[PDB]
Amino acid sequence: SDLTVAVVLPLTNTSYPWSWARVGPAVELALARVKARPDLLPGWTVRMVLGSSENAAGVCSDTAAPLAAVDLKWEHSPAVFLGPGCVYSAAPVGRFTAHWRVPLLTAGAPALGIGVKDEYALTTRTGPSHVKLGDFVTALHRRLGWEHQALVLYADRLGDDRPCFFIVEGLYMRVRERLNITVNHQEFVEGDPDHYPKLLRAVRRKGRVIYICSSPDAFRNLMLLALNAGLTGEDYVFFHLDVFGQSLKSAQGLVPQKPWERGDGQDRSARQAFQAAKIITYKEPDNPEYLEFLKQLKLLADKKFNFTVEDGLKNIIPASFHDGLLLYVQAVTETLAQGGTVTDGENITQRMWNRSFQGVTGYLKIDRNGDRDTDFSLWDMDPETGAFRVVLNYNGTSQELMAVSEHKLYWPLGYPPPDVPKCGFD
Amino acid sequence: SDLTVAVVLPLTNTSYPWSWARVGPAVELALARVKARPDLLPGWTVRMVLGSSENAAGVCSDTAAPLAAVDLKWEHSPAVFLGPGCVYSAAPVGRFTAHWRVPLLTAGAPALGIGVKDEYALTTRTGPSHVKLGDFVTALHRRLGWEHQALVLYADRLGDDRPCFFIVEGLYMRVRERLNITVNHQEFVEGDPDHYPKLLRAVRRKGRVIYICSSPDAFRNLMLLALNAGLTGEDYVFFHLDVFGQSLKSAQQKPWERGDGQDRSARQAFQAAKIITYKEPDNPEYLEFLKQLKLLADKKFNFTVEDGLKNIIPASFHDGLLLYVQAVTETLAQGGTVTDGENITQRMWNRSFQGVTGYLKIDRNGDRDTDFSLWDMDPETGAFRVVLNYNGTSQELMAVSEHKLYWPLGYPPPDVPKCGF
Amino acid sequence: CFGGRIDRIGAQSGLGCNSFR
Ligand SMILES: *[C@@H]1O[C@H](CO)[C@@H](O[C@@H]2O[C@H](CO)[C@@H](O)[C@H](O)[C@H]2NC(C)=O)[C@H](O)[C@H]1NC(C)=O
Ligand SMILES: *[C@@H]1O[C@H](CO)[C@@H](O[C@@H]2O[C@H](CO)[C@@H](O)[C@H](O)[C@H]2NC(C)=O)[C@H](O)[C@H]1NC(C)=O
Ligand SMILES: *[C@@H]1O[C@H](CO)[C@@H](O[C@@H]2O[C@H](CO)[C@@H](O)[C@H](O)[C@H]2NC(C)=O)[C@H](O)[C@H]1NC(C)=O
Ligand SMILES: *[C@@H]1O[C@H](CO)[C@@H](O[C@@H]2O[C@H](CO)[C@@H](O)[C@H](O)[C@H]2NC(C)=O)[C@H](O)[C@H]1NC(C)=O
Ligand SMILES: [Cl-]
Ligand SMILES: [Cl-]
Repeated sequence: SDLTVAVVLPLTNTSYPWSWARVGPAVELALARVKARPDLLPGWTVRMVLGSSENAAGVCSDTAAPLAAVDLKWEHSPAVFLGPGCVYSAAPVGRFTAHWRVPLLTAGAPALGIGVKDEYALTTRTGPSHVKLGDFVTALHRRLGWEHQALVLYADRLGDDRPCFFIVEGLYMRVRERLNITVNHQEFVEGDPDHYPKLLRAVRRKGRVIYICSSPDAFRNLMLLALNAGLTGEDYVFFHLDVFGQSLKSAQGLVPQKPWERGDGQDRSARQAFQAAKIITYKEPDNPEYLEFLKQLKLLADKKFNFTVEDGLKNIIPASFHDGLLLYVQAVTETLAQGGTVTDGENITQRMWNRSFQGVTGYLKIDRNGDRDTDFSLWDMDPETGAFRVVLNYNGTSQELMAVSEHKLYWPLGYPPPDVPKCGFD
Repeated sequence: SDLTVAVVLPLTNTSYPWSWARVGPAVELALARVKARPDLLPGWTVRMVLGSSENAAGVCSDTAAPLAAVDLKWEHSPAVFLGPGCVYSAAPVGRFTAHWRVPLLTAGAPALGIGVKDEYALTTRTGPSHVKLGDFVTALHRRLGWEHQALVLYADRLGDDRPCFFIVEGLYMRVRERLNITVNHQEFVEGDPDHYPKLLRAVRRKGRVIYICSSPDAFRNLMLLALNAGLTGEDYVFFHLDVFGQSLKSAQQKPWERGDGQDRSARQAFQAAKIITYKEPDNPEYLEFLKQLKLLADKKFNFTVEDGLKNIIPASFHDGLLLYVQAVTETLAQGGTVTDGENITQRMWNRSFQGVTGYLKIDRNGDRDTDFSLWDMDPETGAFRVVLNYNGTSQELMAVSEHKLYWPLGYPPPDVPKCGF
Repeated sequence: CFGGRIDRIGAQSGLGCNSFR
């Protein structure tokens, strides 16, 4: 009769790209698009039960999430779970659901561990994944001939979801899986200054192609200190792994972005070093269905969720939730058409894997492994105006790097400096 | 009337020191001893429910353990949880129970993580603990004046509960907390021969006082290759982190003997070797407990409890259960009920107790102070035998049978080279 | 530490980050 969907996400905290305030309306938009498609779920109406993944402190936890999952399972006997998004919240839930033999859908849980389907069976990831970032990195290195060394620095506390650790974790494992290049890693604490004279030394000694995963303010300071040391485009290059583009402001209409813009006087010195700086983020969908989706998303969140959805890359998470739920519904429908019941997880999942689909985000392809291919844009500054703008794009499925608006990667010497120093490391 | 005790341990697999085959009988012995003391739980009767922490594969899992925990919560509304002992099994359970506001008792879960106050509130550890190994190391390091550096090697088989990683973690963080010296660390894979030339190089480059946490066979091979390379008690020293004494055999010591004509070199090598294990309780009550344990397991639990250092875990489970039972009793004497987690737990913390294991002290943090024995070779016979003893609570070291630790150059080798590494 | 696929109730932090595979 009616297909029950279990949701385990932040129902009250609205700071996460996957909070109910942002996903709820997106899901409503999805259930609505369902009732309007008679070719989807013949003789089935989708119901929805809600559970919070956040604890008393209001942060997503690895205790409330699975606990809420267990409770929704008993009281409602759902066919599918939605979320959670936090890595540590999702991990136990996906683990429970696989035992339960129930499919899990989420645009969060980007951690490498989730990729192991033997443990995370029936977990389909319809949003970004950090392993995929490794694909992009492999791509960049190939295009620019780097078959030796790279240095990754990452910052992160201990009492949080450790987002920058998982990002680097994905890059590290996938890149080494594909290029054999020696990758050096160094973790630091943003707040503690002791690490700064330590980091420079490490940058100066362990790499030339440098990837930094930190807060926008930390990447700034590092680029400033890099200048003083005499490290510039000449020999060094600095990638800021800013996936959700926190360093840039969105919906500028049509505007050259000032990543470092802070107005403290160091702006000229900043821009000098910000020449060796390139910013890696997720790619914003181009298709018109996306823009129209955001308008509906904004209005509906403001109208019934009491929240104001701002503009930004974080919006692809709720867009990916919307798409994922639709992608699941097509599959259930297909399963029914060939005489399979709705509780046939194993089948519904395989109908979803290794498949392409047209959702609000545009072209999305779930791989053989169960994870949506991720597209990334590489920003760079205009040699003449210095304002950062997308100069490169990477297809997740096609795995190809194609230029944008006739731009070419900036190189002081004209060519990329080698992942090897001029003479030797000693 | 009814004090329900929820049990989450391996009910079918008997390879773990905390298996129900080994722990069940010991717990049954504890409940029985309870029934015989009128001074414990006036007017209350302890009941016990069982849930398996192991998955379909038969191994203790991060999924089955917590799931079983919830079943026992809804079906029985327990006052206390017993187990699990596996780290990745106990972590989520201890977390659920902390949320539920229910005390949890275990003799396993030695990981540093479980020691965190706010995260694992109401979790009392009555068995060994890995941070405590750091204490001993700190004490041992101070004693012989190693004021600078130490190298830690560790290997953990990928499909398991990473036993040796947690061990080294505890040592690493505690030593750094107390001595603030330089502790270099290196992980390797046992079966992988590519790592050996790297381990040796690693020893030579970054370590003099070395602690290895591996299988007995792995520790054997490394000592062979160590001497073969011209490394001996002269400037280097090798400690084997063998907590449950797998390389040895209790109750009645040839850890270097394998019978492959490699025992000549072995002994020469095992000259720089010293073995760290848990201290075997030598009090009479312990001995009498083992025999009763053996019989009860064989007769009602269908299993043969071999002698060994692993037996302290079920003995600790036994004492912990008695320790809790008194605290509840004590809570009841002053008006509290059995579901007063905080009250009962706090009565158990920072308290000394007399159990089959003997003197057990629960610290201010909720963990049993752990005693450790340092085995050493005989300059005469060459057989390893306890030469040192560390009192967990006293934190002081005492020699045994007036023995002396072997040092080829008279005084223990410096934890630093002549001109620097 | 990146032996990844250690999510296993990973909260278990620490430091120990060296090896070689
Ligand atoms: C909503 O979630 C955020 C995290 O996304 C919480 O902010 C964190 O709060 C913790 C303590 O709970 C602090 O130690 C962190 O520094 C905070 N992080 C950030 C990004 O500021 C926030 O407290 C939650 N809001 C509520 C009250 O539910
Ligand atoms: C990324 O590359 C893939 C090519 O594999 C594109 O997918 C194809 O798109 C065309 C036109 O939309 C379709 O006719 C094919 O069905 C797709 N092929 C596959 C393998 O699914 C994808 O659209 C590209 N993404 C973008 C928009 O750049
Ligand atoms: C009982 O537990 C042991 C572990 O203590 C299991 O042996 C392990 O099995 C896993 C897979 O299940 C292997 O990958 C490990 O190599 C094994 N470890 C050891 C020590 O050999 C054993 O399978 C369990 N027994 C059963 C079948 O219930
Ligand atoms: C380890 O040292 C501690 C010292 O604190 C011993 O504890 C004392 O034991 C004696 C006799 O058993 C008691 O009179 C004291 O009350 C204990 N002191 C404290 C603070 O509890 C402990 O017994 C020693 N363990 C062994 C057997 O070596
Ligand atoms: Cl979440
Ligand atoms: Cl267990």
